[PDB]
Amino acid sequence: ASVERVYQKKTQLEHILLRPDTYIGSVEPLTQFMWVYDEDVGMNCREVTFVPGLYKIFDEILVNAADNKQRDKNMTCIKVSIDPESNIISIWNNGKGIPVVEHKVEKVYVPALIFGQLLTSSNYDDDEKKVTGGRNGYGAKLCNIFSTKFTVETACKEYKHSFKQTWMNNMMKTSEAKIKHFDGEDYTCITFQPDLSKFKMEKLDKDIVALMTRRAYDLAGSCRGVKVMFNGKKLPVNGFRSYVDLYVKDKLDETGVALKVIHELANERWDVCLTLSEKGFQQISFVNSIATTKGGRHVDYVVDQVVGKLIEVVKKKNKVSVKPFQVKNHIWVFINCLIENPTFDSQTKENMTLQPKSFGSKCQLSEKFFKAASNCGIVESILNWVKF
Amino acid sequence: ASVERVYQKKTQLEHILLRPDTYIGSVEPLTQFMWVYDEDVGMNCREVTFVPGLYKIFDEILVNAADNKQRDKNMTCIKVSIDPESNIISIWNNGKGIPVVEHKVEKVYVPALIFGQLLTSSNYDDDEKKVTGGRNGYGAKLCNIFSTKFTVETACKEYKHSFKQTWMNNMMKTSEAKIKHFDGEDYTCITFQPDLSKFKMEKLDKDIVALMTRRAYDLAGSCRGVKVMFNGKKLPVNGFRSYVDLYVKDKLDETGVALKVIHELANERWDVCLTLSEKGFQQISFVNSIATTKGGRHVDYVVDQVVGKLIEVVKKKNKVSVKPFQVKNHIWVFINCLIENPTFDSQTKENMTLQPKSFGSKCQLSEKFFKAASNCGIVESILNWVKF
Ligand SMILES: CCCc1cc(=O)oc2c(C(=O)N3CCCc4ccccc43)c(OCCN3CCN(C)CC3)ccc12
Ligand SMILES: CCCc1cc(=O)oc2c(C(=O)N3CCCc4ccccc43)c(OCCN3CCN(C)CC3)ccc12
Ligand SMILES: Nc1ncnc2c1ncn2[C@@H]1O[C@H](COP(=O)(O)OP(=O)(O)NP(=O)(O)O)[C@@H](O)[C@H]1O
Ligand SMILES: Nc1ncnc2c1ncn2[C@@H]1O[C@H](COP(=O)(O)OP(=O)(O)NP(=O)(O)O)[C@@H](O)[C@H]1O
Ligand SMILES: [Mg+2]
Ligand SMILES: [Mg+2]
Repeated sequence: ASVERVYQKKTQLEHILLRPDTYIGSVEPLTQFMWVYDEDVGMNCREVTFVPGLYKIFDEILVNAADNKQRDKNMTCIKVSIDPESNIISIWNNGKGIPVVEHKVEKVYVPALIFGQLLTSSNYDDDEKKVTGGRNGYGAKLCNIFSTKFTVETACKEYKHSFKQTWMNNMMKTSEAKIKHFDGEDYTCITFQPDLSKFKMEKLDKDIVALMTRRAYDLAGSCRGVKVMFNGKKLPVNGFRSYVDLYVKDKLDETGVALKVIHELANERWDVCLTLSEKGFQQISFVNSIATTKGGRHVDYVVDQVVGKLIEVVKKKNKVSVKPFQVKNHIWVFINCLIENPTFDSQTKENMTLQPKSFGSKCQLSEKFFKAASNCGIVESILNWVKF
Repeated sequence: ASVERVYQKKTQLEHILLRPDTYIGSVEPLTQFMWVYDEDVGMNCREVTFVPGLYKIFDEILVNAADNKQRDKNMTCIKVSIDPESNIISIWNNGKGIPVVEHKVEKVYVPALIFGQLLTSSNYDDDEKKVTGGRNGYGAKLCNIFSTKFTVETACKEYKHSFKQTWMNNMMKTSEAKIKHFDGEDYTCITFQPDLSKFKMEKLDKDIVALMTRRAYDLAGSCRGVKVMFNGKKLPVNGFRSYVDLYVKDKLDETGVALKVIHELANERWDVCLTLSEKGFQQISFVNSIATTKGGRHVDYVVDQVVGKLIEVVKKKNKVSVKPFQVKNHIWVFINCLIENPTFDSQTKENMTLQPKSFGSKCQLSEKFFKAASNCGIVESILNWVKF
């Protein structure tokens, strides 16, 4: 092999297709137990087989829609549509559209810049302490790159125009945008056909659809003040507590007693529910409407408080040494939080790494919450084990 | 705020400094319990305060040295030097140097291309099934960018020349390389002064030095056939079992009985040790000499086999329902493996996501290993709990 064959340079766009894993996650199938929203049983925990990268390109567009609530607090609605037969996904939101105007530095229309060029974002000035999920300037381009067709439609009354542009063939082909007079209610709609060949798939199957559907339920629970519709029907979830009920309202512990679920909205930025786990530590958490499926410092921050107080309670009845990991082993925690300028160790944002001192707010759970936590069966489970 | 202030485009080099977390991990301090190699006590588990990104720029250069064993199986030695007072770290390796010749496409010297330009690698052709840790073409440039001074010295008898070039100021300044006749034993030496201001540090303190030192011990344990020296002294670790002994040889269980440690070299590519954990599930694992500190599919692959067999053993004595997570709760596993073309969800490579069918080898543990595993106290701990 010559020097030029061994030592190679790639462009950024080449690198994304060659090394998708750090951008969107694995492009190969994964089987694991997780929660999905199925057509027959609704929310349930089962083995699911799906391609992470396909989940993530959908998630990037969904979180971008949620992020628009920060740009326009008057936004009220996100509508998600998935048609497996035609292979078309659309995510629509109201509130302010994107300025339909030429960027005076980049010399292209703003929507074309931020959907068609890498490393473009409204989230690069961190002196603005924002609680958007967007941070890196990649997500929408990654969806475009992994789509055979990707259409951006946006209408912005302030600029008196609507914009529609379509990319094809993994963001490699496009054509002139359609610009028209607009004076109505603003919106943005992203419509895409995922490139299933990139994921070794023939069709959007039941498992990936059930996962994407569950993300829409997540958003109904996590994004305050935004209603979510899925395939033309409003999701009947009106806040985080009602979302948590989808997991725990009909569940019993192993002794046949209903799970006792405790809740506190500590402040606008921290919503916490807690109950007993009999399957080891479990957390369901969102940072800025991102599902932090590997957790992070926000989970540790909440859990450590509970663990500390419950250790105190057990100690007043253990006259041996009960260890924090043993207490955490019995906790199922649900957290919805808003973090200023969060950091993550990957574009997929599964693990939120920002230290609590930088969150921009605190979650100081009340003594009433801690007393309630001491009554949800965790203390009993620890004490019963102190006999062994 | 105008359109041009809100919507911004960044260059790749700008993006790395603005968003370091997905490239090198957090640039803010972290405190956590982990294993380090201290000057007073050697290997020990304690709270450590360190900046992950600084650990990682060192790790990138260390794993690059280990990777040279794949390019030249005759390599025998890596030498690591850390001087906190002068702020100089050097990592030297023998075996083949890098070709000191002009790349005919990029029109620069090969070492200058692959240490001074982003997205450059010898690991971009995946039809070669390699067991190097390098995959993405970033690591060495990331160290350069996060260094106030970064020097590459390499000597390659085949090309009859040595090369020395220095970059300064976060890879923003350099000068003409020094090219000289060379006809001796090949080597490469990377010498850098980390930009501590990027990590809000004044000096390489005891904690970061103890972590970097431990990585050198890891390499002595993980990289077959390569001796490691640290500050001029050979590390007395001669293979993976002797490395594992640093953790477990002097440890007792809570009843005062020495931990029973079982071992199998299943084949050249899989080395496994196992013992009892009393602190919840624990794994220490390496993929291609990378410390996979969040685990991955290689850990699950090994652990699931053990868990399955131990469930069988318990069942022959539990005449209630013992769950896999309960068995895993008692496992401390150590794994050193070589995986073809591994994938990870981040440049920091903490979590290896490649599915087992793609590993290029299997680890089928023997019935003798499983019998030994049934005698290391895990089964006893599970059964004792079956009484409760
Ligand atoms: C690569 C993508 C991985 C992933 C994507 C995704 O969307 O959800 C995931 C969820 C999950 O379903 N949820 C539900 C709500 C969103 C959320 C936020 C944080 C944590 C979890 C979740 C998940 O749950 C595992 C549940 N355990 C399974 C068995 N175990 C014993 C106990 C429970 C594991 C991975 C994912
Ligand atoms: C951001 C960087 C994080 C990190 C970097 C690094 O180098 O090592 C780490 C290790 C660690 O020391 N080792 C030792 C050898 C290399 C290795 C490979 C896989 C897993 C672990 C490790 C670590 O251990 C936690 C040990 N538990 C702590 C308490 N707990 C109850 C039980 C034990 C946690 C994080 C890191
Ligand atoms: N639905 C939307 N409504 C309004 N603006 C949007 C919408 N979707 C995307 N944008 C804009 O397009 C930009 C680019 O989106 P994207 O590529 O996802 O980057 P990001 O969200 O800023 N960061 P990240 O998702 O972490 O890579 C965003 O910064 C927003 O300004
Ligand atoms: N010590 C070394 N000896 C020989 N070649 C080296 C050495 N260090 C680096 N290289 C070469 O320099 C290239 C660039 O290194 P690097 O930037 O770390 O990328 P990588 O190791 O290929 N992939 P990654 O580390 O995953 O970003 C490697 O691909 C090797 O060809
Ligand atoms: Mg985004
Ligand atoms: Mg490398």
